[PDB]
Amino acid sequence: VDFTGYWKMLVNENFEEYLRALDVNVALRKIANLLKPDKEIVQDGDHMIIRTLSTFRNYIMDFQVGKEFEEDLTGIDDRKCMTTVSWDGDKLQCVQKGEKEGRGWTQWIEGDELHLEMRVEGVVCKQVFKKVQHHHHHH
Ligand SMILES: CC1=C(/C=C/C(C)=C/C=C/C(C)=C/CO)C(C)(C)CCC1
Repeated sequence: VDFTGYWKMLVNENFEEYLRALDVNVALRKIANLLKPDKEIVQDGDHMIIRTLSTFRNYIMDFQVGKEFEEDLTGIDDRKCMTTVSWDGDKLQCVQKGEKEGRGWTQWIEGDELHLEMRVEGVVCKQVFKKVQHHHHHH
């Protein structure tokens, strides 16, 4: 699988409960729930960049698959985790070790869809994005 591309959000299921389990404050949850971020992904060998792009703020991941790293979640819940993203067949599995139990996510492709299941403390949020071709500049 190659995740490289630009992807536009189609659905975002149960995001409020995911953010509440991360202790994101009420005012920021109100803002965040309205956002429909894009994903811009570049898979360059095992060097993976996943840019979560929104009109409010972006969240940038930039890591090596298979190598644990210190993930700085400033702008989300302002925690840090020891995070590992690994291949599991055609799926990408992420474990975010830290204060919250069961924190991580799974990402995969079906057809023209990027599927992303985010988890923390037994809460499940499911996002689906559609592959798109009209690009625009971002930071
Ligand atoms: C709460 C919050 C946000 C949440 C971002 C999230 C939850 C990003 C998850 C990224 C993953 C799981 C990438 C793998 O594709 C953004 C920054 C949009 C805007 C500010 C408030």
